[PDB]
Amino acid sequence: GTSKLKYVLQDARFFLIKSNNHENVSLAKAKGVWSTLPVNEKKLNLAFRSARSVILIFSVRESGKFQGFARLSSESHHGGSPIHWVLPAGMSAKMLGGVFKIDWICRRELPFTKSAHLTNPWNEHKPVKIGRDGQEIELECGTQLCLLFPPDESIDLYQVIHKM
Ligand SMILES: CN(Cc1cc(=O)[nH]c(=O)[nH]1)Cc1c(F)cccc1Cl
Repeated sequence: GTSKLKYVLQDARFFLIKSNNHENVSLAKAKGVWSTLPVNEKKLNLAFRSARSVILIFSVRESGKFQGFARLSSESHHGGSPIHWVLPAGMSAKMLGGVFKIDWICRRELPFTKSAHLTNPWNEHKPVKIGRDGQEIELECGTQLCLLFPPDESIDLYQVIHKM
């Protein structure tokens, strides 16, 4: 092992990222991209400039689990190849912010039952599973949460470390 993982997470910032469906997480896992509404786009762009690593921890709404976590490799940007996100009824591609590039650190899931001992100081010490989309997770809680996930032996953090 966990040493390279701990190195990537050192002095990182962490954000709880919701998805409306599994399809969008699948797209993010396949293409290494994420997009948010403008309010969270501004927060994440500020964080990306502020920290050695910004970690997105993903949870599909109503799933009772986290689906993995990834590190921002870029600020948001517009104009790339369009991503066929499954948007909710009534939401248009024009309402999205730019696209963030991300490097997956773990594509394995973690059930909320396994993180019941972790509370987030930045959300009133409620269990870390609880938060609005974009809720920041304090360093220690976020580090422990990431370390609970099953190791993803398919990923090599060597190239991630070189981007820091
Ligand atoms: C790429 N994106 C997935 C996504 C979901 C979510 O709940 N939060 C989030 O930051 N992104 C499109 C989108 C939706 F499909 C639904 C709400 C907001 C947005 Cl931006």
